[PDB]
Amino acid sequence: FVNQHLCGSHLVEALYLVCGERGFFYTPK
Amino acid sequence: GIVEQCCTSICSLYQLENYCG
Repeated sequence: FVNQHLCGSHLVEALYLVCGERGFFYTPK
Repeated sequence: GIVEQCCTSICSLYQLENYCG
């Protein structure tokens, strides 16, 4: 599910799913 | 940054994990 264009909430959701307990930083700039 | 890598172009697990804590 990660190998595609991921924008906006779809990108955030992927970060969430992948990073799990590690958390993540989202900086769209 | 992540948008240029995953939104404007195709994402990868490799790149997503660069942003994990």
